[PDB]
Amino acid sequence: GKTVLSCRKGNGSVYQVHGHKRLGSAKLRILDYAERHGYMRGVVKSIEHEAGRGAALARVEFRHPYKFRRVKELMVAPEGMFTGQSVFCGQKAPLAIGNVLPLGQITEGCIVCNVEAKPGDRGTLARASGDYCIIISHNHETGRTRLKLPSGQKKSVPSTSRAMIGIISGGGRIEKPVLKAGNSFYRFRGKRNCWPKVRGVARNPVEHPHGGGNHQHIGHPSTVSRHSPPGQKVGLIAARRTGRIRGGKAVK
RNA sequence: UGAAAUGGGGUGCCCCCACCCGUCUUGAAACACGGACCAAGGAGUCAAACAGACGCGCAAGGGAGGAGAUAUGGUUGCCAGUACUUCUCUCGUACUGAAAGGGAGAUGCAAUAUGCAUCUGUGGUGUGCACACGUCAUUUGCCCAACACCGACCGGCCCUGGGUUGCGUUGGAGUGUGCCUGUUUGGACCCGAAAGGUGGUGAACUAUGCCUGAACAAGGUGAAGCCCGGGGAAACCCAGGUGGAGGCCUGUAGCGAUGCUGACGUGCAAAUCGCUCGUAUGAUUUGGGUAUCGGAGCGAAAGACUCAUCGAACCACCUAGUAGCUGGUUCACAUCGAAGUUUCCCUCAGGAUAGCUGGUGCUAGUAGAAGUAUUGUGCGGUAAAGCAA
RNA sequence: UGCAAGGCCGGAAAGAAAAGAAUUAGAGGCACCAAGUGGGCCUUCUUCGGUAAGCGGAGCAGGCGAUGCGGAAUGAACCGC
RNA sequence: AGAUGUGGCCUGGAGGUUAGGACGAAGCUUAUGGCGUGAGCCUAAGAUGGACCGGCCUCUAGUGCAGAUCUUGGUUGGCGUAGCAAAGAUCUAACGGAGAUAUACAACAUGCAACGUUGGAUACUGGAGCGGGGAAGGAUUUCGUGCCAACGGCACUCGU
RNA sequence: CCCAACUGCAGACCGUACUCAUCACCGCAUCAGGUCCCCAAGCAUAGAAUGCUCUGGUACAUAGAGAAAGGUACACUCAGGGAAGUCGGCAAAAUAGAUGCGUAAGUUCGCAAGAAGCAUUGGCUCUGAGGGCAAUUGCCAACUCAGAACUGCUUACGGCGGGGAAUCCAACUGUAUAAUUAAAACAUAGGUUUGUGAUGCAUCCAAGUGGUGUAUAUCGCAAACUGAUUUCUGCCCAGUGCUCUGAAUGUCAACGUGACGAGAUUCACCGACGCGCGGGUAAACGGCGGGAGUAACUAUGACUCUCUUAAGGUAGCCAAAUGCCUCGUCUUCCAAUUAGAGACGCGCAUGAAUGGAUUAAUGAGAUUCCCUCUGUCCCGAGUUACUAUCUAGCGAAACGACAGUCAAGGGAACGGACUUGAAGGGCUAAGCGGGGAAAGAAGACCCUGUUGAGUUUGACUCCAGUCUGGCUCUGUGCGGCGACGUUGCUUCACUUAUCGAAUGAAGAGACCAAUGGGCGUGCUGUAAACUGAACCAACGGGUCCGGAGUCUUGUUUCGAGACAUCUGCCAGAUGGGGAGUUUGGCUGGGGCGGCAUAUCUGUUACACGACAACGCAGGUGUCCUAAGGCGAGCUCAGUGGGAACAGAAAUCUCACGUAGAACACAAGCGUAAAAGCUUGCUUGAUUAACGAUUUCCAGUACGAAUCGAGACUGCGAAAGCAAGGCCAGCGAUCCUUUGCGAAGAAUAGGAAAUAUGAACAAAUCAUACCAGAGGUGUCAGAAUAAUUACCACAGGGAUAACUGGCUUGUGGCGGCCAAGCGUUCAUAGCGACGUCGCUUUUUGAUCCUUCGAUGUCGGCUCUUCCUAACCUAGCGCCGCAGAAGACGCUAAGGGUUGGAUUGUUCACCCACUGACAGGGAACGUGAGCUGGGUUUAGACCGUCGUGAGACAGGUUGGUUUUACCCUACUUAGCUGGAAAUUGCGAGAA
RNA sequence: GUGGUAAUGCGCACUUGCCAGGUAACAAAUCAAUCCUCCCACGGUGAGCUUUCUUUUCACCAUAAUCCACUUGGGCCUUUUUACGCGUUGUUCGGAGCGGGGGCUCAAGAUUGAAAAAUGCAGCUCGUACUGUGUGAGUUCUGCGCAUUAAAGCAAAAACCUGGGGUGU
Repeated sequence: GKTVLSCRKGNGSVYQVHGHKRLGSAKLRILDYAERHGYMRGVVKSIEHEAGRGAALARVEFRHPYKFRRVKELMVAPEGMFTGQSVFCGQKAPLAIGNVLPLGQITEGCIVCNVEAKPGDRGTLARASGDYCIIISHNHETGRTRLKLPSGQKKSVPSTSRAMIGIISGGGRIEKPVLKAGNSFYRFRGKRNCWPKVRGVARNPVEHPHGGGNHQHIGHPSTVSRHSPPGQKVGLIAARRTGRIRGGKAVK
């Protein structure tokens, strides 16, 4: 029959990021010679809001290390980062909220956000509003640093990786009930075409494996194998557990 | 020499007779289906393989095909024909075995794991045109064709002289062509599907996202914050204003489309109209641009929608798709004239097969005659009877 | 020289008497090619299932189907033909 | 149902043969008869036609129609019938125009209805307009003169 | 050369009309549909509502005459009653603006709410209050509100809510089947679960250093389920899924390795994910029991026992949209209640995110009562515009074999035509909807077809995707385990292949020097932060070199690294995500059942043979080295007399014993010194040269059988008997597979040696010829699961669902006889056991007509007919005193009701009445209506199914088209005519 | 280049060598409200009505671009110090400088002139000359944004502009 809707999102026709009103990507400053052997000092020129992001971004204005010009970097602001602040980024940079240190220089148990999982990555992780890592221990022989992240899993990043001290801006967002279909409207408007979402048992059998009839019901177990082909994987994909978690929630 | 007369023709009438055609059908005048009129079109063809009738040539031989050669090395043409030709090719004269291989006459003598001689001859027997010599239709002779019973001989396989086996022989009958009928495949007598396949065109209708513009009369209710006063030991609690919140209410435009099961229902209209009704600051309505489409698109999900087409669009093609199914199938007269049963089939609306039927016949016109008697001789367990067997 | 068989050669042959003691619009026999049909239905008599049926299923035959014509006012099949 | 026969009827053509025709060929029409059981043939008449064509033997095929919800063209009864009923509606005078005031012992009883423009009357739209300007789409519909064949489902003298 | 104010010259290209719509565009057209933007007057009024009007623009939509019925309406009214109408208050009426007072239960405290309800309102003449400005005083604008006196109402434009008591469902706004469904369905907020740290999860993609979520980073992204709040979410991990291990040693492919052999071939071992084993998981798919006894009357069973499961439905809830029985039972509502509400619960078949229970507000959702109101109704009547009607102009289509009056008969069983009768003069205008089994559309229902299509899965057959193994990519060094110096594997340290990332490839490494080659580590600045500036060298040294270290066995840098998510091929597992196709037949329609599909005995079967049914009564797929073969001896079932225990029944004995026994089995037939029984010896149950024949039949095959000829035999003295057990017990082509063709000889292929691999020859291998086996049971022999209510096509009345026809079991109605009832007395009135009929208002049975179509329940309306008579008329009879009534006769002229509940027909109750009789007319009556029911597409529940989906269960919503033709009928005109038009053919109530 | 304590005023140069920032650039509701429309007031010209009434009813009364020289609202400076005071219809503000005096600047106007009456309109005269020329209801231009609910925070770039630095030196 017809192709499932989870497969049609894979074309990217209507379902792409909207992202027009967005300001561009948010990254840490480039890793330079100064970044590695010293620190570069900028100043926070503003704090604003991407459409479709829950955090709060920052235009931080460094001076160009080489030519005569002034470069503006856009990074995800920590919690108490205020306009006019001076942000230090580099190896010599002191340990303070918003400064960016190489993650091997930071104490033992510090709170860290916006980590880069690869030394030059300009940060990929702990970037979502309110989220932070916890760096655990530095391994001085192998040159690694172990840290938990937000999902509870504990990873090991090469300690030349950089990091930004302090939790991410937004906080909450989630703790507040939406209350109406209406507030969910511009919710995703800045994000994607995710919504509203018809559940599978309602739609006809061509379109979905759940597409049954007399009584809305799946008719066959909803847990699906890992090796199931696209258009078949639907519902709970290789579930180890199912139903209420009564005690436990081991990190997934 | 104008007429008379018989026949044919026309129109009306009387007595009488008389259901509407084609069709499927056990059964049609049917309340079974096609059917207003006419003109002009309109359906067993062409090709190939095989066969049997019938016409023709030739005959243990027949016949080419392709090409060549000249009259023609000519002629606008009549000539793309006719005339001519061979070694070959091919169907035959011989068949048999899985194959290696083998491979056919008669008579006499005669029995020799290849016997020997002769060569004017049906291998023998029964039945059998014509002919011949007789006889009162028929005796004998030879018997042609042909039917039947046998033997011999060739090939296979055999038992131990015998069994059998071939689409074998036993003084050849083929071959070429015409024509007809019947199989067969091809569009295949003509018209007819729901479908299937390759390749293109569509988001002007409509689904959804995005860029950038536009729009929402008049009222009702009266959230936060703010201002004044009152109460209280405190904490806080009461009252009057202001303020103008909401996928809030009434109500235009707008966007919709509930009820009349109203009008209309060969319309104003291939979905419209009238009053009534839903919502009308929001998940709102809307213009232009732009993005995602065919086993795919998009979907607040109804199999919705994708240009009057959607449980798989549109266009051209494969495609005159296949149909055991429905419909049609155009001149006359004459001689004849059925079947719905048997057996087998994924067979039961169909076929093949025997039967019924026609055509061509062959054969010495009473033969091997009979849906019937009589005589003789066999067979039998129904009707009746019996339960005192 | 009995019996089996294939013959040969002779014999006779109301060509089948008499007894009711046959009859025939009795040319026998063989062959090739091929069509249509393979839904039937009705009736005397026999007949099975059914309460029965203008029901269902057979037997021996005759009809309609395919065929009118005369008759039973009318009727596929009855009666006569 | 089916099989076959015919010195058996018709049709377009090819090989032959024998004829016809401007003194009238094919075609066409007829209460035109004659012949054949029949398909059909043949003659007569045309106050039809205007140039081709018949018989007979043989060959040949895109060769014979009443029926397919057959194809195409035409016609036809139904029938001067259904109907031409949303958006209120027109009236009068003078002038235009072929469209009249149209007559073999007065005028009505014997030329009906309808058209345009101007003036007057009455009425509708009722500023979310049968008001004035643009996009999409159309592309000469705009404008003046002439004009009424067809076209504006009635009518025009008016008109896109 | 720049700047400033002037001046001089030049200023190109394309569109430009008109239209933007009741005529300029799209809708076949000048079509009541659709189509973006701008400007927008006066008065009433809250006003862009609605009504009228000045500017602008129009009089174009075919008209005229005009009182028929019937209609349509953006038109009204109605005495008395007031929902009795009806499926149902459908439609209409009703309510109504503003101001003041007033306002319930319930509640998420927001509402409910305009709840409900009461009252005021005009006109006129006055009065008060509400301000600005200028220097207490002076001058002025624009409106609103309140109060009073007088006076009036015919309650009087437009516009503008009826309201209340409850149940079911969804929380709400929203979306949603363009053109039959607007809902309870979808969405939603809220809840939960699953995958996932980027070399990732989901996933597009034929393919790439390809693409999407991702401009992202667990408060994220992806995939499901549930559907606000409140209150809760119980038990089951056996099954099917998903998943996790290792202590998972079984099994599975290729490669890899080794061995016999001349070799192909062959064999052994090694060999992953998966499967198996072992766990986990239900807000994964789902599931959640029976029987008996027992308490001081009875009834119930807290309580015992018992069977049994993975667990035995917990909290709740209910004849509810889920309850068959069922119109459940009780209470309430009403005169009356198949409806509604509240209860009850052994619940056919309620139940917990397949969500349970509640739930204020909300609803073009479903239902029931109440007030108000009414032409819905009793019961209809009058008026209006536009029609129809007549006219002027214009002018179609549907349809059409031919046609058109009936009754009865038969017929294809429901005629316009035929048969026998009764009507019938012709032509016409408006109506009407009985008929033309009227018109539309090659029945959509049903069956059939060796036709499909959409979906589903545990079908058959495969394909992508995902995973897994091997080789490869693929390098270097010291080693460790193995194997027979080499090689398999492998730890670790490396870096150039390769992979991941970043950067404008922007500063690597070294100098600090070895296992190399021929102090510190590139270093002005900061140490919580709280917005300044920095460029195009100053300068030093001899135009160069510094300032600004030099060097390069060389990567742009970082991470990983010979690994895998790298590359390619080979190999397996998974795999409805996707493809192709299939999903027997017969059949008193199909389905379910059966087997009448291949078959054997008796019967039907009609004294040869043959003969049907889903006719009757039974069998077959096997069993037997003896139950086969043979010779010999014997006699069986049973009965009777007699014999220790010992009897009805043990064993012995005698007599009788026509088979009454037996023979593997169904049945039939046959058999007595046997064909039975006992016993002996045995393998005729082998081979049998291609013999013939029967049975079925086409005179084909198969199966089975009969008669033979040959070989070697068995038993018997012998004659003879035996090639299985008589007769049912079974199998094509192709393919696979086994047996026979031993050795030896032949001077040559013969009488006698099996042939082939085709240029020869050997040994393998393969094949051939002959006879057997592996099997098709649908048995003359395909390889095969579902659903369609989203459905399609070709046809069928060869075949179901209506009517009609035959039949009448069944239903209904009646007769005959007379056992008995009736205290008595068969028959006043009844009438058993029997028995004979009728009717066609029941249901069957059949399948004759109709499938290129006869509109398929009930009510309303309307007419007519029948009589088996309820009332009405007349009468007989009685267990008839009267009154009331029973039974019967003639008789169908007349009459036969108002309601509650139900879609109902049927049924029940209320009420009236002289009575509330039973029926027919295509189960009369849909171009007459209505559309509640059934019978579609949407949707919910229960039960069933893994699933799509089903249900003759429940529920809500779901288009009702055409008449102008012919006849009929109802009225309305014209007009001939007696030889019924002519003949002159002549008849006087 | 140059004045003012200052907000900033006045008209030798070049700067797209380079850099930095602005304009372009987007935003509810309430209140006030521009052009303009309507209505009223004043009264000039013609017309309508007239039996009666109506100092009456109707129409018109206009000034384009361009360029010159008091009011309202905001930002700000100096001065005197304020901790209760200023202010809106309105949810405010101040020692990080309220209020008062005096000033600077910006936005929207008003006013007087250039254009410009030579035009337009109406009336009238014998195809001409003359005559005439509001504290009201609407109104989105504007005040007005770091500006709306917001798990919604509301495009970008040419082109221009000023400055930094420099050139002139």
